[PDB]
Amino acid sequence: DDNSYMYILFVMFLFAVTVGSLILGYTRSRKVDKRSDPYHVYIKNR
Amino acid sequence: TEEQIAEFKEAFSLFDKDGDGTITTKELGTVMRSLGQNPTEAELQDMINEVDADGNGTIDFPEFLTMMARKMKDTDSEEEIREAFRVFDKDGNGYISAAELRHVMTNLGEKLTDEEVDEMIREADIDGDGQVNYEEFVQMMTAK
Amino acid sequence: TEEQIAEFKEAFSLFDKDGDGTITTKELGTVMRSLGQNPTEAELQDMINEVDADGNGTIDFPEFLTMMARKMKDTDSEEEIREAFRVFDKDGNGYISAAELRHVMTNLGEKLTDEEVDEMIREADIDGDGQVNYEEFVQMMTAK
Amino acid sequence: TEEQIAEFKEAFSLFDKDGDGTITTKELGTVMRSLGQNPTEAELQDMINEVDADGNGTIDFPEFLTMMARKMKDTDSEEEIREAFRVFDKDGNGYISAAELRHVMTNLGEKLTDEEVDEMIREADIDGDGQVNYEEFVQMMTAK
Amino acid sequence: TEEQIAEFKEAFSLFDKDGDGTITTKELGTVMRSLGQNPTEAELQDMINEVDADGNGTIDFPEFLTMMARKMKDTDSEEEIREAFRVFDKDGNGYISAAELRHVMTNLGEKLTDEEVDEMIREADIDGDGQVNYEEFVQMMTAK
Amino acid sequence: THVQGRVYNFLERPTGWKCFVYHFAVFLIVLVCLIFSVLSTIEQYAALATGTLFWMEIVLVVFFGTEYVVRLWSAGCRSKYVGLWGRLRFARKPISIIDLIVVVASMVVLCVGSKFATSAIRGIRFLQILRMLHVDRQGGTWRLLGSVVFIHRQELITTLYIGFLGLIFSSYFVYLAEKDAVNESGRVEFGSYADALWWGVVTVTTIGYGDKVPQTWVGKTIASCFSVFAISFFALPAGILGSGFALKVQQKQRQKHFNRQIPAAASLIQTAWRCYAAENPDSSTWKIYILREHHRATIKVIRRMQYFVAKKKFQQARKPYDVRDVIEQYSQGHLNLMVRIKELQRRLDQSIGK
Amino acid sequence: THVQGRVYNFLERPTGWKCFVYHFAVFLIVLVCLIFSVLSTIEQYAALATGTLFWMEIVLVVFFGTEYVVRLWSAGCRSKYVGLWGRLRFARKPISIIDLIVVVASMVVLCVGSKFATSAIRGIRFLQILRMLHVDRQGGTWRLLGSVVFIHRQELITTLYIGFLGLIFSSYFVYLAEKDAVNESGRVEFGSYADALWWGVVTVTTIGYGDKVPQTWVGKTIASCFSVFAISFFALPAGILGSGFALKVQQKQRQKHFNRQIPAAASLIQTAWRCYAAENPDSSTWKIYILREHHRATIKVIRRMQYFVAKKKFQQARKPYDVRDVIEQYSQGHLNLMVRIKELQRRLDQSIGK
Amino acid sequence: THVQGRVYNFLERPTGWKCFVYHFAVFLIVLVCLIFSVLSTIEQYAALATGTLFWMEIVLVVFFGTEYVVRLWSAGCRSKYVGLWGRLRFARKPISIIDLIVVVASMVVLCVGSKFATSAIRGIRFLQILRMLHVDRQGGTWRLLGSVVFIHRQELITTLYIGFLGLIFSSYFVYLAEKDAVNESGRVEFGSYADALWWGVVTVTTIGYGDKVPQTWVGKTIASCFSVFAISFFALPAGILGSGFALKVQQKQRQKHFNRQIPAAASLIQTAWRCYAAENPDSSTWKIYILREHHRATIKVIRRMQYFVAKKKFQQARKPYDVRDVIEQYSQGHLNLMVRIKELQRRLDQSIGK
Amino acid sequence: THVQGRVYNFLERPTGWKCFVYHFAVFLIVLVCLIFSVLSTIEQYAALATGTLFWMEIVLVVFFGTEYVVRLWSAGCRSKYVGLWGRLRFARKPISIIDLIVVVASMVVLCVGSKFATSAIRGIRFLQILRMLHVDRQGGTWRLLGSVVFIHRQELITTLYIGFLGLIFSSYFVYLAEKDAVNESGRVEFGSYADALWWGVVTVTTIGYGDKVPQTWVGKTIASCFSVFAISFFALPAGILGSGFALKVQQKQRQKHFNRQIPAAASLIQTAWRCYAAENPDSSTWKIYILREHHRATIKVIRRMQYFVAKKKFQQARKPYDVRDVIEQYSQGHLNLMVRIKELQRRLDQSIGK
Ligand SMILES: [Ca+2]
Ligand SMILES: [Ca+2]
Ligand SMILES: [Ca+2]
Ligand SMILES: [Ca+2]
Ligand SMILES: [Ca+2]
Ligand SMILES: [Ca+2]
Ligand SMILES: [Ca+2]
Ligand SMILES: [Ca+2]
Repeated sequence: DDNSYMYILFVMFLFAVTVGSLILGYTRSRKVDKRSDPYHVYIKNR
Repeated sequence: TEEQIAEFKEAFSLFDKDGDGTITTKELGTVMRSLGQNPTEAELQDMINEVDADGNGTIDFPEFLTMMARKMKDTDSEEEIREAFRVFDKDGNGYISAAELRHVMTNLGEKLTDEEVDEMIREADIDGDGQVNYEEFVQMMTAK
Repeated sequence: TEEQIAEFKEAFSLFDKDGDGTITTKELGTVMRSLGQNPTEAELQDMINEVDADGNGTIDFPEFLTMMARKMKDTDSEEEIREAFRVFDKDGNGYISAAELRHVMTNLGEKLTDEEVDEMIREADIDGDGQVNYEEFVQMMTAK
Repeated sequence: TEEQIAEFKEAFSLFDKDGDGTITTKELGTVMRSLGQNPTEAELQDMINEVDADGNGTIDFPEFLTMMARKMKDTDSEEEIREAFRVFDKDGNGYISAAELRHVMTNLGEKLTDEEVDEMIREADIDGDGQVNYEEFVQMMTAK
Repeated sequence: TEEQIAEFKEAFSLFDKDGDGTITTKELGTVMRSLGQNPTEAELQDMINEVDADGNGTIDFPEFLTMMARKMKDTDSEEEIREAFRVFDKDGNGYISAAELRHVMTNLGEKLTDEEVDEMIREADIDGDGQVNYEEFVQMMTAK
Repeated sequence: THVQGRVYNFLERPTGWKCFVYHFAVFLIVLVCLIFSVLSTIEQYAALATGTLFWMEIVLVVFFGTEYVVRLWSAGCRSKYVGLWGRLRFARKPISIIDLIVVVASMVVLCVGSKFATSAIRGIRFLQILRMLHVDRQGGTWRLLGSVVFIHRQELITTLYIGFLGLIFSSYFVYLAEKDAVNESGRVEFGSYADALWWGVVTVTTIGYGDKVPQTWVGKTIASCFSVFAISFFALPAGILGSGFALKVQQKQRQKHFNRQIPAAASLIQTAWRCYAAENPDSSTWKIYILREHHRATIKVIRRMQYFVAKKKFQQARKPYDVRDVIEQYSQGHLNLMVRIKELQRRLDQSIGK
Repeated sequence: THVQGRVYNFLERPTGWKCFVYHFAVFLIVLVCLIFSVLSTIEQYAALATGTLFWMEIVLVVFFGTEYVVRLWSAGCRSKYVGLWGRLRFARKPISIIDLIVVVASMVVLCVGSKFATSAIRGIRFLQILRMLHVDRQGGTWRLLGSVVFIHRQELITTLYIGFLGLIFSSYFVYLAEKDAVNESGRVEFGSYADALWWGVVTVTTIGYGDKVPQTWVGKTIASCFSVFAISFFALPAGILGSGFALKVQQKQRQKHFNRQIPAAASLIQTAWRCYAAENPDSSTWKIYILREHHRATIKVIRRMQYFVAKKKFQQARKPYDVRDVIEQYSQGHLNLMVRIKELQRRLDQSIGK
Repeated sequence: THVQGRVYNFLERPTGWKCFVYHFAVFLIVLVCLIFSVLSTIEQYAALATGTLFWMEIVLVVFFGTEYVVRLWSAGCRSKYVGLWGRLRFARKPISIIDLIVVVASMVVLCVGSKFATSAIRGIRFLQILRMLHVDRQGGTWRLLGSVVFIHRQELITTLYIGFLGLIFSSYFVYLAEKDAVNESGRVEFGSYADALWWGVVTVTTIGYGDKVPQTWVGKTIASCFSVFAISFFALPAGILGSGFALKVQQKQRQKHFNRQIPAAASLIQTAWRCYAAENPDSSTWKIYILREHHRATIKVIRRMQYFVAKKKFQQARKPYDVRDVIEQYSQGHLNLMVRIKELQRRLDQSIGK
Repeated sequence: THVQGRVYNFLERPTGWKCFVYHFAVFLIVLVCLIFSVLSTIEQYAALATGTLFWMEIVLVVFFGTEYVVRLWSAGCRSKYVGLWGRLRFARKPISIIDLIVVVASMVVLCVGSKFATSAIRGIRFLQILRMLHVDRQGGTWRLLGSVVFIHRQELITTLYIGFLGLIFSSYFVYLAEKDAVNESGRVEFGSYADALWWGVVTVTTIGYGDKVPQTWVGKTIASCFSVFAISFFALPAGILGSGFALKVQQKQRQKHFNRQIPAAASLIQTAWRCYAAENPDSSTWKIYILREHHRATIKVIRRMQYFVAKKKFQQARKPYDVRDVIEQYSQGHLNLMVRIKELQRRLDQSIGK
């Protein structure tokens, strides 16, 4: 078990990347197709 | 801001012509026929279904002021023009000819007036044997 | 039961106007023009192709009594209205504004009369700064 | 064989009415209006595009004699009628009611004459409380 | 080369009939009606949308000289005719009958004149009991 | 007659929740009998095989003989299974043959095994395994598989043919290259063609037990040369069938709904009857229009063409929506509209002049 | 009220970059705690399990108790979660139950393990593994899987049923053929049905460890007979689900965009309210048209039919584009145009004569 | 001439049941000869190789020489294979080259092996394996595979390029990490780059024999790093080709049926002949319309444009139904109808005035 | 200027057969250098590493330094790469960075290794492996993969998340069940969590080396419980990406061909220029129609709406054919035709009366 720890790290890192993209699937989920653009909300305020 | 949107309210009132608050297709067709353009009914409908967001078929005043507020200097609107020039780019190097551009602008699509093409050419860098770099010509009309 | 379906038979006989036993599109169009609605032919056809099940194009009497018997208090018919309100829900919390609802009901789709919207608003819980919980407003019209 | 195809040649000559050798849609429409049927142009076109194989739009004489030669006693043509009865089969057991069949034949699709439905019923085995086995009723019209 | 393209310029000037430099659908329809052909508007449009490459709907002079320059002796244009004969090839061996070809050419598609079919047959190798090898008949009209 | 149809609808074509409870409880009882018959193969639980394997099997075969008699009696509410030959046609459908084989084999084994006793227990275990095969009533699993296998049959013969052909060729090549190589244990690894063929079947389906691995580098070169190409050809049936199932599920969500085929189906019947009504000259079918001997010869032709059109429209009303539906209805609509504009023109001229 | 909605939108339904930093930093901290809790299983790093596994776990359970209290308080900006029963319905959704189980189990383990100490460390390791399961807020991963599994459910029961059925049959056949064969080491290879069933499960999913390989050629024949057929049936769920995901992605690029359902949705509300307005005779809904007791009986019918048409058009405005959309709008357009040409004909006749 | 066509249609392009019996019986005889030639590799059945392997092989090569002579003679009913060069073009198509190679190789081996005797038997076994390759007449299996491989060629070069690139890189990395590790038996596991490359090819296609497993954890880390990514890239050709086959089967059920291309194909011929008829001024093709030297110059142009339109419509009449068919026919129909309404307007004005 | 464009088109964006010969010959030379650098790892051919590995590497790095200088000079025919910053943007694209890293690393290694000598040879072997990565000019392989991975990204995060989550959970469960089991050789099989995690990664991707197999039946039960579910989730990316590639190939055969976007693209330019021409009041763009200060305020609005419509129609002219194209053109055609029938009615009334 000389360089054993590396293998554990290598699995968790990959899982981190997956969950990282998963959270980037939520926070950058813009959902452009509305009648409320941010510029359009700023115009509706005026 | 307010002296801008007052002028946009005046321009909206030029289209409205009553107290309805909406621009129908007939109220736009009468303006375009007073200018002498003779639009088709499908063209008048396509010009309104690009603008409105409620989907009812007319243009309200926040919908009218929204399209007049945002600048053409964007990422999508610049790249679409940069791609539209690449259709008329022989050899793909990023340069088009002067006579080729004058032939394209006065024949294809909307026939642009030759007096207007003479103005269009001299704004862009024409020196170098007739070649013109169209990317500066896109920077001229999108950033300004 | 029987005194209900006798009244539904009378209401069917108001549409039939002869001894045919069927409601054609013309026999419905004459009633809607006597009320003063002026329907399109495609609208008269869409109102009949939702009702009949034989597919022939007219409405028989069990087909007429079937749609008049079932209650709107269902699972599909409640959830479709609960979803139709969520289109007009800014911030998605389950509350819509009073002035926003008055603007939506009198402009979009079928223009609802302002005297009717004044009746529509006061039935629902309006107190709390103009916000209204529309889920109770769906319980009001589906369960009753 | 030859005395059959001579009669089919006579029946073809009733449709041809000139020396063209082809049956157009007008030469079929005039026969169906002399019988008093009033066909639509799309119906006259659908009746010819089922028959011809050259795809030109008219009916030649081998194409006319081909459809008159083959018998309805087949595998496809029997199974399609056996499946068409199963639409009107409540409980799927292979028996339909007499009053239900009389109601279906005189209302849906082509309105069959009540004097013809009275002939249609008594050919089939009606005894047993109004139920009729339609598979023998398909054997009656396909095998004969 | 130049005495060829001068004749093609003369043939273009027969279609142009003004100083526009373009062949519209009306300028082609008038020529085809002066010959006595009576084309449909969709046929006049299909004959022009096969030729032009700018997509504007008219035919310029390099577009007109391009289609008149290339020879039918190709790889695609030979194989399409070699495949079009195989539709009318019973048993697929590469031989078609004389009477069958005379019946096909005078009935299906464009009705070819019988005086023209009499010229069409005798150019090809007809000896051998009425059979004709159509691959030599494709070599005759594509290579020449 | 009513009770016969109700117990037919209960035993075959199930619906409801009570009938779910019935079929799933019968399956659960026969699977518990399977587990208690299977656990006796373990050396610890070998004492369980003597008692409960006889006097529960006889009760279960009484129950599955009684249900078969009740179902075969109750299959007479259908029209096609009536009388002696109807019951004989009900008894020759495949799952009924499976159930009959199970009940007669359990009777034979319980008659023989009551008086050797190990082969009796072995037959009981095989019948307990086989008895779960008739839980799938209606054959809805096997028919769904058979349809998708039949539609994709040419592309499923292609890959299997190329895969088995490569298997034969390279199993012979690896046998030629490795027939004298010696394992590290000392044994000759590939000693026959069946040996290299077991190697090939273990390799191409990506199991790779590792009991037989080629030793010399000529064998490893041929083994990789074959493995890289042929593993895709033995993996293609899963891809073909899976994409076929998914395209069929996508296709069944666009569908001409049921009322669309109701006036078409009736229109198939009437016209067909009218053709059958044509040959009797004294029928009442000649009284629609209101003298003969040549009108009848053209009415027969028009009725046969109407029958063909009605059969075509009934076949179209059962398929899902497609592009030729749009093309067909636009052709019909533009044809009718062009005829009516031609009519308006034909009246406007000669109503005025010029 | 505003701050309650803002911290609800921050904790659940995330958006922005700051909220990405929050959720991903919390996940990264709990995964670093997982790695430092897992590395103590190695014999070299076993000295790390004593110190940092208690006084970091108590801080992490304080942080995940506080976040749960804040989220459950802040779920009151929604309409459906208001009051006691609203909070109780927020607390019975599945990921909230997972988070509650995690925080109460960590409290129980840190109360027991402070006074045996190995089972405490084992419970801490299992909770560190379980605590990553509530990083997926909104359940957007599990719902996307569940939809595609539910749509393709019949074709996914079919292949699993045939695969397990073949597994049972051939595991018994290979047990029958190999129950007396002796390994080269000398041990009996297949000694029970569980033994041959472990062989079957290792074989059909193409793992093939090679610890259990059949020895006699009858067993190898049955093993190949089963392997070649059943490996495709255990590989079909990947093909079915993968082609279902790809067809769904292709379907969502053709889509009726958002404004199309705005005048439809309002048209569902008004008509529905008009039906509810029909039963009160003194409403202002009877004042659109401008005497009674039979006009009302037909206005109720017309309003119910208009409600059904509006509900149908709202259901159509949410689906993607399809062939029946083209067929429906061509039917409506050709119907209106044919009516208008009929109108022009009806006026041109009797405006002139003939 | 008739009998030549009938025996051509019997030997190549089979149809019927008698011709099925012929081809399948010939295949079954050559496969029984294959099995009795293959079973001699087993040590028990080695006595079968002496007798029946010569005096059945000579009869089978007489039968496959006679069938080749009869087929090559009978290929003269086709138009393209007539005369010496026609037979020479029939003899250079690939399956005829395969059959010629088989018959001349069996003649060579039976001439050499009649006077060493083991290499004769080895050549006989390889020819018995090769002789099943020309049972697929018409090449309908290989052409169906080749079409789908050619259509999906860019996406099938992409995954193979990335997969082999990852294979080279990580086989070198695992060789670097494991070149001094010692197996439990004591041997050096990875001793060269060919050794690690055999490991990589066994790993990426998910065989995993387990003869070569990396020992140190650096090697296991690199091995998993490579395995997880590259197994999908070596499994993608099965998914691409399987979904391509299933989409092609779905595409061929929507199809312009045969009569649709009959008046188009004739319209390709006439117009083409009319172009060829244009260059002879004294033809009868100038007599359709009923003086020259400029009408001819425009008739040639109109005939060439009609030829191009006819070729386009013949190419459209062979493809399946698609969206551009709907768009094209709506453009044509709306254009004609708008022209006719314009005509009615142009007559109604100036028939009245205003 | 012309020669600069010609050698740019020769080195990058290849076409012809001579340029195929150039690029494929350069690739073939560097792969022959790779093979002769790799064969020295075998103990037999270790004498080849001394001579040809230095004085061929220096010639190859001279050739790949010269080609990089020529390509970076010749990238000035493009518009975007002109001047100092243009060359600096050409030098920071990824394959140019790869080529620069290769040439400077070969210079460093040949400077160090000329004066230890094993690490020099190791660096030379790694550079010979890396030097094949810039044969893919234009990045046409990686971009095609990246597009399909990006479109299917949510469904490809879903299965990987569920697969790794199941991997973590069941690797811990199998570690708990097998941490004291002893192999037949006598060694402890699963000794840590990294050990069970290597087991899990070998199992779920169906390699199954068989070096680590769980011993007790609790471990085998958990191992099958996990294997059966998670192998499909690690096999789903191949199915998703393969069906995505096949649907993209099917999509690109229906396509709006090139001339369709020629009058649209020009119509995007003119209108855009007209918007830019609106702000200068003394332009010649106000002279189309043939007094002011309110006509200009509405001409600017009409020109901006025409620009938006032209941009929408240019975006539509690049997509393949779809159902919304049919719906859009039928809406436009029926709208124009209904307006013209309304016009004919409006003239026929009041041309007559009534
Ligand atoms: Ca207005
Ligand atoms: Ca609006
Ligand atoms: Ca009536
Ligand atoms: Ca009805
Ligand atoms: Ca005629
Ligand atoms: Ca015909
Ligand atoms: Ca002109
Ligand atoms: Ca042009």
